[PDB]
Amino acid sequence: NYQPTPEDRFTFGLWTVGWQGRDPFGDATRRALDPVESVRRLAELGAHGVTFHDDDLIPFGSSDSEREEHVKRFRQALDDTGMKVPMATTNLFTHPVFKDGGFTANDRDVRRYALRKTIRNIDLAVELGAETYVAWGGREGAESGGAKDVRDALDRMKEAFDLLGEYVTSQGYDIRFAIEPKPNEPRGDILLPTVGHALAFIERLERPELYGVNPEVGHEQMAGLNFPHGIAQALWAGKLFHIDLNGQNGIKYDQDLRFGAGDLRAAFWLVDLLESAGYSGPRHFDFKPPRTEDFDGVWASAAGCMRNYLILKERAAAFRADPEVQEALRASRLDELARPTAADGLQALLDDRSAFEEFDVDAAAARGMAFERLDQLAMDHLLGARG
Amino acid sequence: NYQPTPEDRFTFGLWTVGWQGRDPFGDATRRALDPVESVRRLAELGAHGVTFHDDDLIPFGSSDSEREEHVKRFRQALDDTGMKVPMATTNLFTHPVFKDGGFTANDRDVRRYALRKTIRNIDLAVELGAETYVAWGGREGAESGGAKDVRDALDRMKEAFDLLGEYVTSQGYDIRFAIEPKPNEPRGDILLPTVGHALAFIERLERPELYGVNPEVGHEQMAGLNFPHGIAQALWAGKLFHIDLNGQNGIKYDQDLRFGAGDLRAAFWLVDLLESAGYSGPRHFDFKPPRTEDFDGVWASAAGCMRNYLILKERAAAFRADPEVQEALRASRLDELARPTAADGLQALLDDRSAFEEFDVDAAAARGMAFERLDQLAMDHLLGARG
Amino acid sequence: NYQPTPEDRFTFGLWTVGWQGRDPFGDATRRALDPVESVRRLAELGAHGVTFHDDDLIPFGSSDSEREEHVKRFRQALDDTGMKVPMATTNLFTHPVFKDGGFTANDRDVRRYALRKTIRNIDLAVELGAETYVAWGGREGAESGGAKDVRDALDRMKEAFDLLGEYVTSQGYDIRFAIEPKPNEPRGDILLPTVGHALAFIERLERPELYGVNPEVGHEQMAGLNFPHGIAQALWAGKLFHIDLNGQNGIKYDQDLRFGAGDLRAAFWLVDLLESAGYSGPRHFDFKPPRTEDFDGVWASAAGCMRNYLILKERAAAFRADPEVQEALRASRLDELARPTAADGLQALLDDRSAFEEFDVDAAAARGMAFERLDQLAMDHLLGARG
Amino acid sequence: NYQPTPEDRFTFGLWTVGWQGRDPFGDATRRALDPVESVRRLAELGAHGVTFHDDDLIPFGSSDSEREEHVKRFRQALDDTGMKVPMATTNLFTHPVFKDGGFTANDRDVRRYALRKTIRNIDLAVELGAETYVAWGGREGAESGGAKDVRDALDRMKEAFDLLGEYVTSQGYDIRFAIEPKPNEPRGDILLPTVGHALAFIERLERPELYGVNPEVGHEQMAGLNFPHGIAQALWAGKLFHIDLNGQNGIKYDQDLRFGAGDLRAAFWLVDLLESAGYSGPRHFDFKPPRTEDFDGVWASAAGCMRNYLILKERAAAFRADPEVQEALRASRLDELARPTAADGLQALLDDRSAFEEFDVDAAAARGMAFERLDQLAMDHLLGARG
Ligand SMILES: [Mg+2]
Ligand SMILES: [Mg+2]
Ligand SMILES: [Mg+2]
Ligand SMILES: [Mg+2]
Ligand SMILES: [Mn+2]
Ligand SMILES: [Mn+2]
Ligand SMILES: [Mn+2]
Ligand SMILES: [Mn+2]
Repeated sequence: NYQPTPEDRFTFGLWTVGWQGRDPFGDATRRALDPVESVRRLAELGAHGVTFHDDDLIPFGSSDSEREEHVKRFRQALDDTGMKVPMATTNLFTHPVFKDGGFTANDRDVRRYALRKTIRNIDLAVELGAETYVAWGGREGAESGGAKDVRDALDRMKEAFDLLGEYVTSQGYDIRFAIEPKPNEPRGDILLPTVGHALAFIERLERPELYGVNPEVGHEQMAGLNFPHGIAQALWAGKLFHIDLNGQNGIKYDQDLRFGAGDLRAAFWLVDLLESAGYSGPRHFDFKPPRTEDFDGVWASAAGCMRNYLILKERAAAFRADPEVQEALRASRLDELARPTAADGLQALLDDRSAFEEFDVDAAAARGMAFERLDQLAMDHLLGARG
Repeated sequence: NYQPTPEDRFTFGLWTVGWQGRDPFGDATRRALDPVESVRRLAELGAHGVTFHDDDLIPFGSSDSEREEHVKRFRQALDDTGMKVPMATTNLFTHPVFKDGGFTANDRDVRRYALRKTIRNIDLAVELGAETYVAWGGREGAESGGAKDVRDALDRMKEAFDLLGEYVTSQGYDIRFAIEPKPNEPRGDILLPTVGHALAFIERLERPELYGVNPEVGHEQMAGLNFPHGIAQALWAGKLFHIDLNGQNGIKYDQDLRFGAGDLRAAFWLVDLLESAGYSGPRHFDFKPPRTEDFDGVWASAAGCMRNYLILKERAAAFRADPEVQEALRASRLDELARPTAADGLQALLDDRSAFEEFDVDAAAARGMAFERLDQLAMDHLLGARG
Repeated sequence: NYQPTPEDRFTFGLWTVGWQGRDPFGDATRRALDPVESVRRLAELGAHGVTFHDDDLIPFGSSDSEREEHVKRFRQALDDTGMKVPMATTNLFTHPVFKDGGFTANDRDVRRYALRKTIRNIDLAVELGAETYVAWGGREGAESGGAKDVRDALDRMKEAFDLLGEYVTSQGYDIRFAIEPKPNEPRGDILLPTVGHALAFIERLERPELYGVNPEVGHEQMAGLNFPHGIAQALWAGKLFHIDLNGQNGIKYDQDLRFGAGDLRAAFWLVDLLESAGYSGPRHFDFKPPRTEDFDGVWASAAGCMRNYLILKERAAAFRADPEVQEALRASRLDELARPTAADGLQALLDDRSAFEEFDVDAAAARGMAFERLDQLAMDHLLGARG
Repeated sequence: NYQPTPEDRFTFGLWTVGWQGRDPFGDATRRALDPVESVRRLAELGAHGVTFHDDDLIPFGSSDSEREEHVKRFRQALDDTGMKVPMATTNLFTHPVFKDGGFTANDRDVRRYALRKTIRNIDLAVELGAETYVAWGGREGAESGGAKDVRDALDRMKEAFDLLGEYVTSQGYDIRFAIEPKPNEPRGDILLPTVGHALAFIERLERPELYGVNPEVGHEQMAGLNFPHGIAQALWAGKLFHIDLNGQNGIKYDQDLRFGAGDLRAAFWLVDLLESAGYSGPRHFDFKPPRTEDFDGVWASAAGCMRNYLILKERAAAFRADPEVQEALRASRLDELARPTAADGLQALLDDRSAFEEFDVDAAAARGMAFERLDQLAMDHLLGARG
């Protein structure tokens, strides 16, 4: 029951099941995994592919010979399993050199280094077949108001992304970029804090068509925002290139719980939206098995991630197909929301006495929207109290 | 000391000092104010101008006869005091007909009425000399996930704003639009919930140059966001058409405290940015004198808005003029942040061995950023523990 | 399926289904209900009883003759339906006289008036058979730091509750008090903001055994706190006299959604706790049908409140009875949490080399807690993906 | 200007200026500090004393031989500088053995070890002259609902603290305990999450007079609570045994900024309360110099903690001494709040017709509270826009 298959396109970062459990207040509770181990075990669970930071795969400061050895083992594991690498990213946050940022560090030499580190991993990503390159600017921001002129920092952020777009275009690489927003942590405030800010920023890049967003469930919820709404605006703008799935319990530190945990009803509405929009990208889990767990718990957590997606997919499909939900959607006038307000145009609207001079505002006010019946039908379907 | 003059461009909504004190749990504590008396009292306190919703000035339902008398009185009061009207807006949220929204109501006849109500007041705003027309879509949104398909709602929101742009251009009006974001309240989630979401949406309008943002301090802080950072991004994009100043204590109901209250250091950094950037628009206060106050308390709170801006302006100017602060900014490499990362171009960066192959990452990592010393100088200046 | 019966002890305030839809930004969307109407319609839906503020039932400023008439109609409705009145409360928040509080208003004459208004409604509550008297201090607090000396206000709050306890004891009334915490709204901060603060305060009253708490789901969640955890501490202290059930989407304005909405997994764990602890009080819904709804939506929302409790009760019972959940609870050592740490006493512990000198800290660290398997079993049961 | 002296009783944890900068996403940016060098550098800056976790002073695993050398060195450094040790505490959160808690671990052998580790350090704290022993149960809590039965966990927490009280009383030690609350991080939810929850729990201990709270500014603000109000309730209950001063920007990860940063007006009102109440305990800073800083930045940030306290103390004293402020407090009836509501007793209140039957509710409602004028005087004093 609810068995994932590679066709469900479930992917996992090496750093997810690989998280050793170090948090701001405690040491690691688990040994490091070999990336070859993670590839083989995820394949056995039904995953479609894996993702990585350069530093997950290639120890920082590896010689070129050592780099080749690390990639070759990972290679062979992918070939043996049929696992894909649909996305890759750069670690510009762990090493102390990035303590004030990568692309927006105040020091210019750090900013040049960050671009060279990124470009080097784009080459590797393309070699392994990645279609999407993710950027999470986790150190781009500030704790204090004077440390960062945000207009200058946005200039520097635009400069970095324009240069990366020039690089892939000149190389002829078939790869697109996705910006992963986060409002805060580890910096007091992070630049481009939400999906909305990242979408706005993309429109000022030199080749906007190369860039989209990689929203993460828990990050939008860390600002108290509605994640399905934000995904809808990304889809509306044609910019949902990738998605990070996990769980989060409201406004606090970034929990990265397994998908389904945290806000369960938001997860239901998210899956409803992704499936009915026909989103065809990877369903990527950016999550951390809690550090209370041993390795059996790590694999149980990863499996629960895909199981919960599949359960919610079934309930949302059953919800949309229910004849009673049907009628309720017509009763709440969802079909009328999808029709133009004024396809007759401005002059016709201005000359329409039914729209103002003769509009019965009190009769219109008295109409119930019947949203509560509709929502309890959705609740019933989520809980399996009807089919 | 710290006396406002109309050269300071402080403006106030009629609905601010006129708020009668009704909240979700209580009845009014103050009598309604005659719009003409508010104009005179604000002029006596040093204000530059006033703003209004249609329904603040003209009682809803007013005959075309009565409407004319109300405007004539108001225009006369303006002439007598001088007072400007730099901005106006539409009430699309109080009347029960708007309970599911104005521009994005599921019912099409409500959406057409909302547009007709807005266009009528655009004509009046232009007659009164308003340069900016604000839209706060307070009822656009949802309490439950199935009640609103957000892609269709954004289509309807775009349709509405495109029609408004066609109206003002066809009339030859020289007025611009400013979208006021808010994340929630009175709806469970409001569409376009932050500055970033509104900036992204503007780029998909037919004539984006006609539209900018009217951010409010307390609204971005209701999502835990850094209001000065969001202002900087609006300035960077060329879209800060107007601003709403008030105070808010973190993530809760929308408090609308007088400016200075709430988050005092964020207020300091906001004023630093506005004055440093040379923002020349109105300094508008969207605030509510607490309902504990009588009418003397109303005017004290309004005066406090302007006084707090003026104190912060002084401290931020002293901060930026301080030779010691200028040296601390250089020590933190803020001047290097204003440096192009790679004005030499992609190929030159790729060939620069000092940016990667020969970069001493450990020496760069050892550099302190000196941010804490800079921030304590900023604290000393704000508190007047130096000059 | 999932039909409520009076035996489920579901109760509703008159002000819940009676809410006319006025919010901080909009007028009422629904007409007032006659309390007789609400009693009869709730009985038909399967409710056990109703609750009321004095001002819900008796128009403020009613003469004693008018008061008698209003109670008699309500009376007869209760007799006709078999509906009980298990709890009553005082409105000390709506009238402008309470704008700085009731029990902790700065003005002493308001504080005396608030006590007299309260005592008068205790008499009526006892006459109608109420066992619990609730106090929600919604106006007790401040917007600014100097307006309220909190030590003096707590003295005044203790004084008020001590006098009420004296009154009921002298009268011989069989009634207990329950304090309903809320962190904020309509005041910027409210005194006794959480369950924990109210429990602490009760221990300083003259007769603590007379007082307990009435926690509300959405209020604890407005502080980002775990509601099941807070209920567990109230049960642990023997102080859970009453409970308010509803839904809330994280940290924002008080939504009062129907129970089940908001945080669905917290609702599951709350019902699990209440049922397995054998809580035998009323399951009271303090909720507001959204103002988008007509009266059909009002009754659908109220019905959904009880339906969702009954669904979650079934899933939590099935969860606890599942032999596989059994074994998983033993695997996570929940049974070991229930055993004393040191029933051998302090000296035996100090002399136990296995507890320190010879404790294998690394072997103990390596034990997985198996919490993720346990939690996915709970998820499966909630979603009906097993039985 | 604003120079600290040891008479100001500023203290610092070894782990504060010694924080190496490791966070969940990054490695250390600073080398470890020798405890002796921290003691000397803090003494040079004007500090009164230092505090420590067992594992800050003695490396975990140290032989009984090595342990003695470490304390001898530290004691000598204390003697040389003078420096006090007013408080000590146990690290029950870093080692992986504590991944499910110390006192409330599900595994009983871990709970016994946690107690033995604590008792060993209580002996050392007493040898060094500590008067307060702090417990922050950072790992007590849960990520998921089924992992912890909270009633059993509170039984185990009470058992632990009762054993500690029996130990110190049996030894004749003159040390008291202070529970440090935190709502979340590193656990999804932490038990006893706020000041109020901890105060309530203390009343159920065997010897409650031995236990109080050690509240931290940023921890109560992580739940959106008003830290000065929570301090007032602790003072009211006689339980403020110690305090942790730092800064926090609202509801997010625990920032531990230097005192003054974060919420500046809350800092002002806290200092006003502490000094007005005559709190004579340590002014302790639980802060982390941001990891952007080198060692010069570490000491600048530490100096900034003490400087900001001293500036606020000056402004709060000027505020309270101002005859104009004293008149504004009378105008807002703060002196009436200090009035018994009904010192004449229950019967007299019931017979007082002026308190109900003849109370003019409309006249009382018309009284303004003059809070905004009072609050602007407080703003002027904080900013030094008057003296
Ligand atoms: Mg992510
Ligand atoms: Mg506004
Ligand atoms: Mg309630
Ligand atoms: Mg602390
Ligand atoms: Mn995350
Ligand atoms: Mn607002
Ligand atoms: Mn509520
Ligand atoms: Mn902290």
